[PDB]
Amino acid sequence: MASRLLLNNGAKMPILGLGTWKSPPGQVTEAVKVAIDVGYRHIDCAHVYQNENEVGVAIQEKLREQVVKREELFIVSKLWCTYHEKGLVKGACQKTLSDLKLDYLDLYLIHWPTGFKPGKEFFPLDESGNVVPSDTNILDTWAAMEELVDEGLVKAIGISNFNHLQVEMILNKPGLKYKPAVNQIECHPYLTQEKLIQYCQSKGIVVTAYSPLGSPDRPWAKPEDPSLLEDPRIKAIAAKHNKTTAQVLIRFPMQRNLVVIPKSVTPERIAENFKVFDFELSSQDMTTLLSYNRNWRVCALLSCTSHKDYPFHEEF
Ligand SMILES: NC(=O)c1ccc[n+]([C@@H]2O[C@H](COP(=O)([O-])OP(=O)(O)OC[C@H]3O[C@@H](n4cnc5c(N)ncnc54)[C@H](OP(=O)(O)O)[C@@H]3O)[C@@H](O)[C@H]2O)c1
Ligand SMILES: O=C(O)COc1cc(F)ccc1C(=S)NCc1ccc(Br)cc1F
Repeated sequence: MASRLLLNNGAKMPILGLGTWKSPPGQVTEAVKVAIDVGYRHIDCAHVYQNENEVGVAIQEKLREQVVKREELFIVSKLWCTYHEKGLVKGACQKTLSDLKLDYLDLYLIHWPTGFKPGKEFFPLDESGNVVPSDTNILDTWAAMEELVDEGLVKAIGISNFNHLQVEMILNKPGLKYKPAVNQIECHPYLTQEKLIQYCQSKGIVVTAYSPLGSPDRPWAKPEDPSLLEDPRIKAIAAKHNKTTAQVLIRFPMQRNLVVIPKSVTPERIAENFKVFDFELSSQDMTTLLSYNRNWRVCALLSCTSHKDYPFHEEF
């Protein structure tokens, strides 16, 4: 199929990108270099991952080497929860731009819908371990994001981990100037997100699927959690196509018209994950993979469940 999807701003976003959460600073530079060489043109970043400077070094080297031109790359970062206050949004964006060594971002996302107390700590906690919320509401944060488009810092703005009521709040904002281009959410065969995806797609919002392999390096993994990569039913579908299970898990969201951003720092796996354009899962394989849904979420956090804007109390 097409390798890019059209956003509501007229820009084309590559459907496969490289994730960078948990990529150590001493390895992410090489990872990104190898990815660009092999053909990736979309990199998913965030300030909170604490490695944007090192991503930036990789991007600059490949621009300087003339392997790629800036306009061919699609670089995404995210506004952290401690910067939801209207006056802090621009500064947070500029810090990211400085670390990545760029003069504009292609897409800037609100990372989570919940605002936290501003400060140096990414997760400010109270004396009993609850996250300290800020009194900012998401509509005011959105207005600040829209000003970054007008100022030329970012080409498109979007959201991440927003449920459908939270998306609706933005779409019904008085004076809405730029609709969200993308909603980046957790999506894989154990959390298929049919309802939320259909909602978003109906509204012309592109969905990006994160943790498509089930994030087996997540820091809070437990020894007897489910493993997608070792699910024997998925292994059988892979075997039938002579692909790896990872390749099947990456191709899956592509055929649902989603963008997908697997993470790897391993050069062989970076190349393997890119070889997904030469095969098709059947309708039958797609429906079967959808049937494996268990509403199991990698990305959730108990310390934040008391926040009024925590997204996962809703059905979708
Ligand atoms: N918006 C948000 O809230 C949100 C939250 C979570 C994730 N994200 C984004 O989504 C990206 C992807 O999600 P994720 O990092 O949670 O995990 P993921 O991409 O589902 O899985 C990463 C794990 O899979 C391993 N892996 C990669 N390709 C493989 C292959 N071909 N065979 C076997 N193992 C393979 C990686 O190993 P190696 O690295 O050792 O090779 C790593 O341990 C993140 O990096 C981040 O950019 C955004
Ligand atoms: O968030 C990422 O992209 C990947 O995850 C993270 C990435 C980081 F670099 C630091 C913490 C997280 C965590 S703990 N994310 C879980 C989480 C954070 C805030 C809220 Br509201 C709910 C929630 F579930």
